[PDB]
Amino acid sequence: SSVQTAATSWGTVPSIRVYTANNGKITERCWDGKGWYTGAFNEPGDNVSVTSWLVGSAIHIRVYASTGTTTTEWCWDGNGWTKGAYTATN
Amino acid sequence: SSVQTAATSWGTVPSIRVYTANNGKITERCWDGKGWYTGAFNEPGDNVSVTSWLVGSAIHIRVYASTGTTTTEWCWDGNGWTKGAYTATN
Amino acid sequence: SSVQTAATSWGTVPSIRVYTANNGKITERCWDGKGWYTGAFNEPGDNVSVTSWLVGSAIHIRVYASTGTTTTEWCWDGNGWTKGAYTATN
Ligand SMILES: OC[C@@]1(O)OC[C@@H](O)[C@@H](O)[C@@H]1O
Ligand SMILES: OC[C@@]1(O)OC[C@@H](O)[C@@H](O)[C@@H]1O
Ligand SMILES: OC[C@@]1(O)OC[C@@H](O)[C@@H](O)[C@@H]1O
Ligand SMILES: OC[C@@]1(O)OC[C@@H](O)[C@@H](O)[C@@H]1O
Ligand SMILES: OC[C@@]1(O)OC[C@@H](O)[C@@H](O)[C@@H]1O
Ligand SMILES: OC[C@@]1(O)OC[C@@H](O)[C@@H](O)[C@@H]1O
Repeated sequence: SSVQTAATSWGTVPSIRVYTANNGKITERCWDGKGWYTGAFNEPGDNVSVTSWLVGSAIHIRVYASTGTTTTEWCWDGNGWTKGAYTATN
Repeated sequence: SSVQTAATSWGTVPSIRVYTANNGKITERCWDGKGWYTGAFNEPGDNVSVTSWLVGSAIHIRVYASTGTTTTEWCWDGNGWTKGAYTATN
Repeated sequence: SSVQTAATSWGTVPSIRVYTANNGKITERCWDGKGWYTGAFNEPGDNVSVTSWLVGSAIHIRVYASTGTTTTEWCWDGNGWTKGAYTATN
C-alpha cells in the first residue's frame, strides 16, 4: 500500500531523476542542482525501474514501466520520450 | 510478503551498498572488498530505492524511503546521513 | 499483481540488462546494441535488485534475489553466474 520508487543520477553536481509508481501512474521528479521540479515523464504503470548512461555530456535514460506482466520501455535521448524496442514474454 | 531490496556500487574493487525494506524498516549492508557488514543507515520505510555518484574518490549516496505516499530522501556525503530536500506530491 | 523489474547498463552503446521477477522466478533480458535477447540468468525470487561496475572493459554484475526474508546474491564476472557471499539477518 506504499508507492514504489526508482532513481538514477549522472555527473558530479549531480543530476538526479526519481520515478514514483502510485496507483498505476508513474511520474518523475528532477534535480539539476538548484531545486526539485516535475519532469516530462508521465506514463501508466504499477512498477518502475530505471537506468541511465552518459555519452560525453549527453544523458540517455531508460525507464521500464510494468502493468501486469507487460513491461514498456521509455527512452530519453535528449529530445523527448519515445517508446523503446524492449520486449519480454512474461 | 517478501523483503524488497535496492543496490548501488562504486569504484572497481568495488564498494557495494544493499538496502532492504522489511516490515516497514530499511537497513543497509555494506561491502568494501573484505566482507559484508552492517551500515549506519536504519530508517522507516516500506519501499526503498538508491542512487550514488563519485566526485573524485568521494561517494555521495541518496536513498529514497517511502511509507504510504510519503517519500523521504536520505543523503550520505562522507560524514553522516542527513535528510534531503526531495519532495513529491503523491 | 504486476511483475517487478530492475535494470542496469554500462558503456556508451550501451549494454543493458533488465531483470523481471514474475510469479517467484527472475529472468533476464539483454541488449548489446542490436536487439533484445534472453540472458543466462534464471533463478527463483519474488523481488530483484541489481548493480554493476566496469573494470576496464570487463563488466561485473550483482543481482540480489529475495524470497521471503532470504536474499541470495548472484555474481557475473565474465565467465558464468556464481553465488555470492552476501548475507543479511532479516
Ligand atoms: O530537464 C528536465 C528533463 O528534460 O530532463 C530529462 C528527462 O528527465 C525529462 O523527462 C525532464 O523533463
Ligand atoms: O530507441 C532507443 C533504443 O534503441 O535504445 C537501446 C534500447 O533501449 C532499445 O530498446 C531502444 O529502442
Ligand atoms: O563504511 C560504512 C559506511 O560509512 O559507508 C557509507 C554509508 O553506506 C554508511 O551508512 C556506512 O555506515
Ligand atoms: O542535501 C544534499 C542535497 O542538496 O543533495 C542534492 C539533492 O539530493 C538534494 O535533495 C539534497 O538535499
Ligand atoms: O551476453 C549475454 C550475457 O552473457 O551477458 C552477461 C550476463 O548478463 C549473462 O547472463 C548473459 O547471458
Ligand atoms: O564472489 C564475488 C564477490 O566476492 O564479489 C564481491 C561481493 O559481491 C561478494 O559478496 C561476492 O562474493
